[PDB]
Amino acid sequence: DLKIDNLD
Amino acid sequence: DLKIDNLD
Amino acid sequence: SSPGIWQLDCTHLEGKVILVAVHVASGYIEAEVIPAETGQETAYFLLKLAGRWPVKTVHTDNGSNFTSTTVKAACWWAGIKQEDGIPYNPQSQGVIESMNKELKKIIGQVRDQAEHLKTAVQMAVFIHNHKRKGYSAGERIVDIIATDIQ
Amino acid sequence: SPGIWQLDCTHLEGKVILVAVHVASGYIEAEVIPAETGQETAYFLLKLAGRWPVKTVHTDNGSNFTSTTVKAACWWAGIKQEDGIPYNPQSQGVIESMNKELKKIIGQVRDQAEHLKTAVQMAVFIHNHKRKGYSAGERIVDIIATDIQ
Ligand SMILES: [Cl-]
Ligand SMILES: [Cl-]
Repeated sequence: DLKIDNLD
Repeated sequence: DLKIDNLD
Repeated sequence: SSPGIWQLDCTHLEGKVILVAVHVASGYIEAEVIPAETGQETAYFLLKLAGRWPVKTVHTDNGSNFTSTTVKAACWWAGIKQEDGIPYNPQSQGVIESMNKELKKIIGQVRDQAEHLKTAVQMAVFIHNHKRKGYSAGERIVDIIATDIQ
Repeated sequence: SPGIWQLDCTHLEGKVILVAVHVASGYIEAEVIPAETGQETAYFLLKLAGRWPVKTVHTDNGSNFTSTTVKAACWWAGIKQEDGIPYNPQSQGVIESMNKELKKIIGQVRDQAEHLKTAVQMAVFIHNHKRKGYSAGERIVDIIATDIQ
């Protein structure tokens, strides 16, 4: 998701 | 419940 | 005995509650996100805090956590003196309010690197504790406690 | 060595207890999670690094070393992520003895707690406050303060 805690 | 985290 | 004194603080964002403990002499903090502020959540947070630093006294954030027999049970278990949070020094209200505003500001500066609020809050704890104001709060708390141990 | 930490993952009651050990003091932080994932390990390292000055983490296995989520958190928090190969074979034994001690303590409290997570935090408290002498909680503050000064 392009987030540190959800790279997807 | 007589437990520290559940006194009931 | 001021190396061991902490203050609880509860603030709200995104319909959730951020519970914070502040080490009064250094301004170091620990924090967590919980869905609402219950005696059980507060008690567990304080058990966590006291296993990690030498917590002598906690000034509770409100009268419900001071009254809570679950919170009193955790403070008995962990050997903490549970006290009220009355700002006998009115400078305490301002310090806590300015702290909450700073943390919310940091949270907004990171909020989009994190899918979940809890990640952003821990990023804000990291930034707050490492900020040099020059020593950082994380250096002040270790200095203060080591000085006490020696 | 003031900034060196080792991850360790042990299992109880069908759940996983993730531990970080500060190698020079033996102080520990730990949590209960339903299973070890890169996301859970990454969040625990972000928590740890906001609370102590974490320079290096030796990961507990090769999946956490490889995980790009764990690498992302170690980048975020400024931690050097390293393997956990026991080049000093004494590391194997120290971690295993630690896990046995924690489970012992957990059994000694387990009946004061409804949930395993409370018992694990009681065990963290007893481990860090135990005088072995000084306690691990005293040792870690001593070591870091000495380094700051
Ligand atoms: Cl609430
Ligand atoms: Cl697992």
